[PDB]
Amino acid sequence: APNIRKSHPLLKMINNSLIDLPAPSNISAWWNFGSLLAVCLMTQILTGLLLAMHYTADTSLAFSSVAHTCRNVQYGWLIRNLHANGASFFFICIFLHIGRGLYYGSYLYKETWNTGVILLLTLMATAFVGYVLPWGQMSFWGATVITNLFSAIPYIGHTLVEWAWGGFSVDNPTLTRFFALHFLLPFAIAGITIIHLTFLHESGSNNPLGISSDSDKIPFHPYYSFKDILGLTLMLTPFLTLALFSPNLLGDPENFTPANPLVTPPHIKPEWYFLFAYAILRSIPNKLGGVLALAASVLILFLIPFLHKSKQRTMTFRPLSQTLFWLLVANLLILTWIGSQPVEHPFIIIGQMASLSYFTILLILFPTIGTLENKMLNY
Amino acid sequence: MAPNIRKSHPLLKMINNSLIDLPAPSNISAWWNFGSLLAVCLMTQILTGLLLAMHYTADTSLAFSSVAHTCRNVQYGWLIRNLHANGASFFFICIFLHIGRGLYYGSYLYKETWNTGVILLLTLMATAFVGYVLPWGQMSFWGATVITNLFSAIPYIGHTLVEWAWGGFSVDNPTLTRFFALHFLLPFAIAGITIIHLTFLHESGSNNPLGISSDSDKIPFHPYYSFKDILGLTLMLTPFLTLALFSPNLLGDPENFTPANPLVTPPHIKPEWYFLFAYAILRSIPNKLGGVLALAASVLILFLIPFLHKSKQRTMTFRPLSQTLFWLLVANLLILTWIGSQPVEHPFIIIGQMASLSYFTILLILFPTIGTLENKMLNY
Amino acid sequence: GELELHPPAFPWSHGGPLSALDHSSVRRGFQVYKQVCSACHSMDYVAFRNLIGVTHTEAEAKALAEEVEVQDGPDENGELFMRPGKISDYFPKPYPNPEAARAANNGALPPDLSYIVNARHGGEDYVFSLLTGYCDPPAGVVVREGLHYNPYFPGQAIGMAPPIYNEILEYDDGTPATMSQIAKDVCTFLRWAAEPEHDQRKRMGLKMLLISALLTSLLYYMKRHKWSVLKSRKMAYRPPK
Amino acid sequence: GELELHPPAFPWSHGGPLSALDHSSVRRGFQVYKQVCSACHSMDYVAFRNLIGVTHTEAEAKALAEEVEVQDGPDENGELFMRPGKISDYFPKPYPNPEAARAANNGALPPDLSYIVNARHGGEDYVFSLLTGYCDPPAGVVVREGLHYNPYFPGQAIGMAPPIYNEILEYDDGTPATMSQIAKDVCTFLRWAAEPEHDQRKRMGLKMLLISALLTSLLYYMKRHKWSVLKSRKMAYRPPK
Amino acid sequence: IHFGNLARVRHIITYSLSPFEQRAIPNIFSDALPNVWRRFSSQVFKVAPPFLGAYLLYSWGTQEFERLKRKNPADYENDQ
Amino acid sequence: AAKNVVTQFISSLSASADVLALSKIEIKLSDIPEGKNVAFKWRGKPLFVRHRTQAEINQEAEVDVSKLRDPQHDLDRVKKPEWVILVGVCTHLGCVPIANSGDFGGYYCPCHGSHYDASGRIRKGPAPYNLEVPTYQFVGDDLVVVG
Ligand code: HEC
Ligand code: HEC
Ligand code: HEM
Ligand code: HEM
Ligand code: HEM
Ligand code: HEM
Ligand SMILES: CO/N=C(/C(=O)OC)c1ccccc1CO/N=C(/C)c1cccc(C(F)(F)F)c1
Ligand SMILES: CO/N=C(/C(=O)OC)c1ccccc1CO/N=C(/C)c1cccc(C(F)(F)F)c1
Ligand SMILES: CCCCCCCCO[C@@H]1O[C@H](CO)[C@@H](O)[C@H](O)[C@H]1O
Ligand SMILES: CCCCCCCCO[C@@H]1O[C@H](CO)[C@@H](O)[C@H](O)[C@H]1O
Ligand code: FES
Repeated sequence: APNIRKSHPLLKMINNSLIDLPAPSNISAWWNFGSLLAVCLMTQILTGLLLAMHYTADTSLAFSSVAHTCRNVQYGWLIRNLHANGASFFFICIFLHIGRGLYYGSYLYKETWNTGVILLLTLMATAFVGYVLPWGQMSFWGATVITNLFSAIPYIGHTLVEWAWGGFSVDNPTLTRFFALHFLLPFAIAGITIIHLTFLHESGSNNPLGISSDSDKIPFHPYYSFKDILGLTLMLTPFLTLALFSPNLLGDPENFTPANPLVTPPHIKPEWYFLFAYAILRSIPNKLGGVLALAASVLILFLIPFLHKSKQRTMTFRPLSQTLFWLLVANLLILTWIGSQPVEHPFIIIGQMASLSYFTILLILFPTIGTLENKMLNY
Repeated sequence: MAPNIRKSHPLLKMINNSLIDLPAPSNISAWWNFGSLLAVCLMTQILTGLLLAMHYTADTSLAFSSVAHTCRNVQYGWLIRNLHANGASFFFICIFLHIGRGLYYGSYLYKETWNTGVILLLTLMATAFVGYVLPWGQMSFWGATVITNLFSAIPYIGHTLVEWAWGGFSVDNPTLTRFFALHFLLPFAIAGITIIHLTFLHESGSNNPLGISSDSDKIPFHPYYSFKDILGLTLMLTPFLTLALFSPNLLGDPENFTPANPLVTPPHIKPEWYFLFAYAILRSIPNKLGGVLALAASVLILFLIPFLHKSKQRTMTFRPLSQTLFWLLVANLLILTWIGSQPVEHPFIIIGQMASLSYFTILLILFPTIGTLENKMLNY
Repeated sequence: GELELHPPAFPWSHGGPLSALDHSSVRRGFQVYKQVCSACHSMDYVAFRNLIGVTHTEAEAKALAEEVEVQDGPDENGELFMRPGKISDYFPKPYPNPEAARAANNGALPPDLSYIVNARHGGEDYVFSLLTGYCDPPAGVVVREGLHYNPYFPGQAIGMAPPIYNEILEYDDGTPATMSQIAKDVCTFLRWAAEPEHDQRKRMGLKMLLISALLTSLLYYMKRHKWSVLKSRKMAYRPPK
Repeated sequence: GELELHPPAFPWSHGGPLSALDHSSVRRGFQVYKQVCSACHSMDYVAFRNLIGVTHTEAEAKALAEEVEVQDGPDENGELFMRPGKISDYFPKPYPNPEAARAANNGALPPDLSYIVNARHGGEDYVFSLLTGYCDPPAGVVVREGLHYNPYFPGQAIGMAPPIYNEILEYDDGTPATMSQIAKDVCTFLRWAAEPEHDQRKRMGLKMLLISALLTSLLYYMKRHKWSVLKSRKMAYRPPK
Repeated sequence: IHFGNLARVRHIITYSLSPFEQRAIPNIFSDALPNVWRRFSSQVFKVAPPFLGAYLLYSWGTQEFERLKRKNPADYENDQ
Repeated sequence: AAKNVVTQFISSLSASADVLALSKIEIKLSDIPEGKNVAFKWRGKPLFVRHRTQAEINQEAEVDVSKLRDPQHDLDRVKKPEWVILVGVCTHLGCVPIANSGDFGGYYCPCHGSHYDASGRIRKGPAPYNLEVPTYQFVGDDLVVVG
């Protein structure tokens, strides 16, 4: 082969996925999130390792090791900030990535979609175990509240839980296994991300009009490498602005207090990116039902590919679906909001409304409106 | 797409083109069984490693006892600990036979598969080095000290590089915690690089003991080699387990059953057997800087092998002079291993330099020379 | 018991995203802590050396640390013993453990202040409103013996007796030690104790913004430049027709 | 200077790959340790509960642990205090710290015995030779005051006076407490303290061998079976010649 | 696709039997062992030698090291 | 072979020996004076074992609280008469009630009120449920084994 970019067994790979890779000419900024998610992942792993090199997984030293890192390690405070806040940048990006997919029917690429669902699940597990590490009050209680949910599974209940804790409650044995899990999972994410992109390359990218872009493809480089680099700095600015000017904006002050099993914080609530699910959890008063609801709130994503009724791929030319789409987005902000609120009136009733509409829109309305729209096109 | 889903599917296709319909020479011997063992070995270290990691505490004040707590309280913690420590040795025995096979059969002529291989070895050594420090016993600490102090011998950037590595002025807690992170991490790089290793390899396919094209006679990896390899696995796995279950501490230093103490230097600071050969070469050059280079060279020398092939034939199967030279070298290595475990005194000192010298000579001068000589004896 | 009073937002001199801490105020705040709060409140994460180059001179810090006796050891016979403090020591603990602390405060536990302004919603505005907000309970409300009424404390019955009052101490810099002046200083000090990186963090923020502005603009032009080829591209359908 | 006497190999009842520890011997060994060695030697990694089902009854172990007072706390007033031992407590330390230990042994430090037989080359053969090997120094050799001559100790001048002698204690099982009998028992006990898993490990080893023998043969046949196709294969070159 | 593009091959016939028609380990004494011996024989003089030399050097050096630890009476013959 | 190796590795994740050693506590019933409440440490949290004198299975066992905030029926989940064993943790915010006071002679949580009777039931207070009653048994009367 003439150029070594195609013959070489490795460069060939780099070339067929980042240089001569055929990309639609009209993909928008919504397609910029895949790369941000990747970069985001590289960054979490990097700052993570740097933190891990100064952390001590022990109930008696965790809290202070994080403090020692922020107070003594050269730029430890900066690394800690970037890691904690990076987790949020990661979720913001992942939610927009998903949104883009629902709106544009990217889910029709079934395998790319399913691996994607798996990436999200793994990312959550990662952030959950990560959060416990500093061993502050919300660290401990959040760990407690969620893991206790599984004792609700009949039969294998108390077992699965005491197996997970490595004892009778969240304690040191839990902390150490959680550190190993936190260190490990990101690497599974990186792995699965490769599979994600592998299935994706079978078809290539979808585009905003939802029609074949074979008639007009352009090389990933320089078009998208530039577009993506730009998208990186555009997002990276607010990220840094937040982490450098308002470091604790998103965090709970309760975590600046060493965990204490003899003092339940008044309002045990998760980081923002889990609030929507926390709301759905509490919507079903009944330990077991709520757990299933929580599970279903995310597992529901595996069904999306089978609820597509439209004759068109995207929602670009489907105004009824478009509003339903934004209704859903608002539905989510509402759940997020309910999640941060105590379990009282009127939040309780509002919560069930939001939880119920959530599942209805995805399970019943979207497929239905899609069918309806097919008729209005005389199809 | 295609008839069977084993070829069309974007993933199974991968599994099929590397473990089922993969064309393999019909005559590869037991020496080709080490690649698969290395892989399995790697999966096992990672598995037992994680299980140990879930009960470990990277702190000078708790490390030693966390390992003890694991062995004494964790269900089968004692077994996992044994399998992990001894598995490291199974790993090196396998890696050394893997390399040997390669030298003897000219596998190194597959340059990229070879170079990634050298990288796998280096990464494996770093992994075991940092791993060894974790229990924080006496040999853990002093081995860490002895080796890391070698870099303060590097010119100008010396002292810096070292105090940077330790995260202070001596091997201490900051060193331990970063070593844990490295130990947890590197194995994953090994898995990664192993994929690249096999990827380059598949460009050519396996070499074989006669060193001639096997296109005229290839057989599917499965069932021929999947069976041969599974058999190879149990055959090796037996002595491994026999050792780990009947003579758990045969290979370890008793000195490591004592908590690290910076105020008491053990009498004989020596590494696990698989590093002895290199330790011998290190100590062969009295001169901090020269020894360090010699140590470095003892392994980096592997990157030159592809360029020192002079024979007109690939393997050594039909090269009797090279064959003896080859076993001379092997014996040379046992000797260095032996010298590595001995104190630095007469006659071990002089013997040591002889062995170190012959080591480099055989690979750098004799092998290429004898190869050329043999070419003439075939009237070539 | 329901209903809570939320503090107001005071205009701290270190509130602006680009505004550092008033180190002179931090220095006085240290004095307050050292002479008043340190009697019952521990500050485990700060050491005397931390003051150097921030609020005190190296000579000053060394003297401050020496005013304290620390327990070192064991010695030859495996005995603990006292010794004068070094700048590497951390601010001394008022009590051996929490049990002893509660024992000396009516079963109430004065928390470590190292991260207090971040461990409480409201931060310094909260701590400030609390210190200067003690008053008599409204009608219908009875404070059980040992507790003191404070509208700013949840439940309104705090176990800390008003810690500060006018002239309770003298600032050796000559500042008028009024009650609110004191609270203001100690709160500014608490901010610094919670995050010594404060100033550097903001100085970095400034640099991040400028570079971010510059670089984003530059990259925008480059993206546009390359894409101009497709943006201005024109096409036509010309069938043999 | 580099001279050293290497112990001989005694035929321990737990030396065979398939031979467990003699638990009756381990029980006596515990007594020796508890009544003799524990005076100066700590065994930090073993707890009374560990004896249960190995050498003692649960009732027996609970009584043994109660013979000891342990320091618990803090209490209400943040005070340390004593309490009777539970089977979850570990064997009591003879000294607070090493400094105090040397202080009471002429600057010599009696090491923790939890892993002694693995922290020394020779293991129990070494510990046994040592205990029963004290004797007078040979001509030309002088042992400095405070040290005792032992040919088995490196340097031959040990800081431990001969710890055991005939009838230094009475075995409540009625075994004749001769010096060598005692050493033998405590050494067997030490083996167990270093590796409680000892018996389970060997029982497992037995199972690993049988299964290994069975599975290997089976797999050998299968490999052979499949390869038979190639092994017996015949070929010929038939050119149109 | 690696099967079908390997080599240009002509006029070779091969005969093979199912594994179920034949024996797994045939002619152990008439063929196997003889060959095992044959294989050992053809290699022993290439492999053994250096290993034997290694052993010698090992023995020498070990014994020589111990001999140097012993005392030479010739250093005390006039110490009266 | 696989079944065993997997079993071993899997069980390496469940409670280790040191932990199981604190799994349960055995309390001697015949050493707990009447009326006088005694608290022990069990699983890091307080464990209440009070000996009901005579005016306890009566004064605080005949109460007529029509609508109860928690379906507390002693015949549902309890056992011994003069014996009451509770988990000394208020179900409000994890505080430990006190036996000295207790508006209803039982226990009082000095955190937000929460008054518990002699049977350890939420009376006057914010805490929803009643102090939890942990597993136990009397395979030896003069001894009880909680946990
Ligand atoms: C006599 C010891 C004592 C002194 C002196 C004292 N405090 Fe306290 N402080 C306490 C006690 C006791 C509490 C616990 C109150 C409670 O939780 O009921 C407390 C609590 C606090 C709290 C808030 C706790 C919360 O939950 O919000 C802050 C903040 C605080 N003190 C600040 C200070 C500062 C600043 C000073 C010096 C100006 C100071 N204290 C001096 C005894 C004292
Ligand atoms: C009076 C305290 C005391 C008693 C009692 C005692 N030892 Fe020791 N032991 C020591 C001292 C001191 C040392 C340190 C010796 C040295 O390093 O010079 C020691 C060292 C040892 C060593 C060997 C140290 C080495 O480096 O090899 C062993 C093993 C040992 N003791 C076993 C025992 C056993 C078993 C018993 C009970 C039969 C026992 N000791 C009872 C004081 C004692
Ligand atoms: C760590 C998480 C993830 C990484 C790193 C990742 C990465 C990527 C990348 C690089 C692309 C190509 C560029 C783009 O279209 O954005 C992509 C595409 C895609 N991903 Fe992800 N992804 C992640 C999570 C997910 C999730 C959670 C879903 C869905 C539940 C998902 C669904 C898809 C789909 C369906 C596409 C097709 C885009 C199209 O319509 O062209 N991905 N992803
Ligand atoms: C998928 C990427 C990752 C995510 C989403 C993530 C998320 C988190 C979260 C939410 C926290 C809590 C931060 C806080 O509030 O203090 C955390 C902490 C931590 N993470 Fe990660 N993490 C990731 C990767 C890693 C990796 C790869 C490592 C290192 C091998 C790591 C090491 C740590 C450590 C040591 C902490 C504790 C110190 C601290 O809390 O700041 N993380 N992580
Ligand atoms: C973690 C370490 C390694 C892994 C997992 C690994 C794995 C493999 C595998 C699976 C094969 C195919 C089967 C075989 O022929 O044995 C292979 C072949 C090979 N490997 Fe490695 N290897 C490792 C290290 C190395 C090293 C250190 C070298 C050389 C310095 C090396 C050189 C080669 C070469 C040259 C081949 C060609 C074999 C032939 O002649 O057909 N490998 N390796
Ligand atoms: C490439 C595979 C690996 C090698 C060659 C290796 C090697 C070692 C070695 C030589 C030791 C010291 C053993 C001893 O004598 O006590 C060790 C300890 C340890 N390794 Fe690994 N290891 C590997 C992978 C891992 C991984 C993936 C983890 C977990 C993420 C891990 C976790 C540990 C831990 C926690 C210890 C300390 C406990 C102990 O000393 O037994 N190892 N390893
Ligand atoms: C260890 O807890 N970590 C918390 C956190 O904020 O991490 C960022 C937290 C904090 C408070 C309450 C609940 C949670 C736990 O997260 N909450 C929910 C409700 C959740 C929802 C879905 C999935 C998952 C999981 F398991 F990660 F997969 C978790
Ligand atoms: C932390 O030390 N780990 C030791 C060990 O035995 O681990 C199994 C050890 C022990 C005693 C002396 C020297 C060593 C250090 O290893 N010694 C050598 C001589 C060495 C030689 C080459 C490369 C490397 C490295 F760095 F791993 F890459 C190390
Ligand atoms: C989007 C790209 C943002 C990069 C911003 C780089 C600014 C970091 O600048 C930092 O400022 C600190 C305070 O003065 C100094 O102490 C550091 O040495 C310096 O590197
Ligand atoms: C080559 C495959 C070897 C696998 C051998 C599996 C045998 C392990 O068997 C083990 O024996 C112990 C002693 O009885 C038991 O305590 C363990 O529970 C049991 O799993
Ligand atoms: S925790 Fe008991 S009354 Fe609130």
